[PDB]
Formats: sequence, C-alpha cells, structure tokens
Amino acid sequence: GQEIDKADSYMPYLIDFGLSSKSPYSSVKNPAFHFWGQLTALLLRSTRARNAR
RNA sequence: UUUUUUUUUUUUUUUUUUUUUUUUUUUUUUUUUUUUUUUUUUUUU
Repeated sequence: GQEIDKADSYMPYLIDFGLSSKSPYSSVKNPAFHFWGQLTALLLRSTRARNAR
C-alpha cells in the first residue's frame, strides 16, 4: 500500500515533498541489507558496487 | 748509510660517573585526529 511500483506516484519524492522525514527505503535504515547486497553484487563483477560505502 | 709497529712510556688506561634519580609516564581529565539533519557510487538520463 505504498505505491513504490506504481508509474507516477508521490512515493519517489517522499523526502522533498515533506511526506516523510525518516525514509524506510534509505540505506542508513537498511545497513545490513545494503551491505550483503552490494557485496554479492561486487563478487558478481559490478562496477557500481565497487565504491559503495 | 740507513731503519725497516704512519708504536711508545711518566703515572694511566668504560669518548664511566655517583648528589639523588632514572618510561624523551603523568591520568584533574578523557581518550574512534567518529558523530548524527536527512543521507551514504568524487552515478546519471
């Protein structure tokens, strides 16, 4: 019920439209996931994931 | 012609000092040369 897959939604602008002030979708709030994700990606020859914090 | 220690004397003989010391240790603290507001490819459509 968060319209995150919907074509033209407000969701992508939750921060700047001031709908939210603490994003659930952020990587700060998703630290473990962000890691494991980028790590696997890197082993799989990603260049994007190379410089991920 | 020599002489054949780039040896030498008079004792001597730590580029040893004793006065006590002896972390080029002080800490009252307090110790990521971390820090928060999201964020977190020196990503772009």
